[PDB]
Amino acid sequence: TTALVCDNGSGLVKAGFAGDDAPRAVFPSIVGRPRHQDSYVGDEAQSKRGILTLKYPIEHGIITNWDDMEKIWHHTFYNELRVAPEEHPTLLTEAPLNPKANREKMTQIMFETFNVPAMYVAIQAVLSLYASGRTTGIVLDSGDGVTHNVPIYEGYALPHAIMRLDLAGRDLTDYLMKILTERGYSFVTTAEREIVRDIKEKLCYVALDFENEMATAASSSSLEKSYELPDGQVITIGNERFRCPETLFQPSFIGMESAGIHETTYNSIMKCDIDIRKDLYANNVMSGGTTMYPGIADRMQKEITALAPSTMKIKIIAPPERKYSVWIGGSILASLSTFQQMWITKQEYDEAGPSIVHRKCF
Amino acid sequence: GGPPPAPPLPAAQ
Amino acid sequence: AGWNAYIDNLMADGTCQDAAIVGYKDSPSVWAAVPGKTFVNITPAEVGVLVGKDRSSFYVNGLTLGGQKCSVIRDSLLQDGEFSMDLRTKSTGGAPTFNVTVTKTDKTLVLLMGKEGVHGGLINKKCYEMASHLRRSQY
Ligand SMILES: Nc1ncnc2c1ncn2[C@@H]1O[C@H](COP(=O)(O)OP(=O)(O)OP(=O)(O)O)[C@@H](O)[C@H]1O
Ligand SMILES: [Ca+2]
Repeated sequence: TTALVCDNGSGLVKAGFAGDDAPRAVFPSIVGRPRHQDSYVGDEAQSKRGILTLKYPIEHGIITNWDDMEKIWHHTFYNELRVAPEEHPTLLTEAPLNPKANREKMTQIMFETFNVPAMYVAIQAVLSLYASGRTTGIVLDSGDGVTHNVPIYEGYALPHAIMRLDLAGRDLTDYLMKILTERGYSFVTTAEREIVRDIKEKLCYVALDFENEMATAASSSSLEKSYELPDGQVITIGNERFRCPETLFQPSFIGMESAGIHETTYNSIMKCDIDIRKDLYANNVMSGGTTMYPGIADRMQKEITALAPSTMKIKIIAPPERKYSVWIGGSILASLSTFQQMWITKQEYDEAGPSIVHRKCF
Repeated sequence: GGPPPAPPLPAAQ
Repeated sequence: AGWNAYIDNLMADGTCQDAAIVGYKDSPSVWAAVPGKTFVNITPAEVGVLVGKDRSSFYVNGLTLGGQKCSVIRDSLLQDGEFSMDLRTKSTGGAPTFNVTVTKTDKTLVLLMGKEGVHGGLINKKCYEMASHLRRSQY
């Protein structure tokens, strides 16, 4: 039949069928339960948020609430895709460096609760690399809850070399709220946060040279944009437009001690085999919603060029469809003849138990 | 000197 | 019994091109291996790398198994419950490359190399099952 592909993110679930060119269902990874003494998922939970307590079962790409995660999976199969999971081999995705115990539990739930006939867990960044038609390269994957640099050799992620930055789209929304508030606007509430996320996604950009852009912003109004709020009134956004995603390059902006995404790209490459470094620099692929800022590829190109040896060939690949590259790469990978050997079958789970995922999925 | 004796193989399935 | 039967067993299903059982205590040696391939030529030095104290240097620029260059993908060789290292060979000028697993028992290393296109998970799973068997037998 048709394999399923389910990419569970911190902010958004992307689900659908292997062989399709896009996920059929994309919806918030939220589960709501009544505020007072059953449950809603996704768009309905958001719509009914006034009478629910909303929780995000995935935090920084890692599943942390197993009861609510099972509600997400049940909703995805039965309500969004309208399939019986016992009928479909199921490809799931996981964060880079997802703990052993977690991937075991994922495996156990799929076989024991959902009775899938087969399943596989792939690293999200690895699927984005497949989406770009490559099996060797280094991926920067940046979503709503977490950012990673993941170097990959012949479709195998290299965990010793993986870098994590615990800031991504949600942090950037909050920071933009903070700095617009410093400016004099009031954005504090949940509904106001949603507006700011919209301002972020429509008007922000990554400056080529941050310090110069700050000097420019200060010297004329060519960089200002106006934004019309739901109520109707129109507001002005200035250096905030590029100061917000600058946080990716300078985590000190939100008081994090971590190096920026360009620096961690370099450090990741430098943890890998001397023999594959040239291939990594020539195959940098951007993935995830938070890599959608205008100017980010140019800035990465500039920053990596400065870090690398002076004659290194450097290429940054930033696909237009990169909000969904992880899902798309799962659809591509599950459609390959080479993948049919990779499924963990129910027979293999029966013989080995949940730790089969450590043998089979890497 | 040489390898020790080999133990019996797994059950044939 | 003897150790050659282990090679017969490992190679039976056609998914591997090479297989070896190597004693790693004292003076390491191959106990059995596919004739005329790669693992049959593993050296005591290469064994020492696999099992040694340093779990970082083989990331600067890989390691060798019977002269064959490999990159380390996962290293859990000294970790309870896993006892495995996964590797992928490195080749010059797009010649094919292959996945390898090494698992560690009380007295041996079991090594397996897949044929072209065989996924590292099949190799890992086979190598792990044979290591588990050997450990149950105090080997
Ligand atoms: N055009 C855009 N510019 C900036 N950010 C965007 C854009 N489009 C989406 N985003 C952000 O991308 C994020 C979601 O992307 P994505 O689906 O990749 O994350 P996820 O998978 O939910 O999370 P994670 O991978 O971190 O667990 C949101 O924070 C959203 O605000
Ligand atoms: Ca994601």
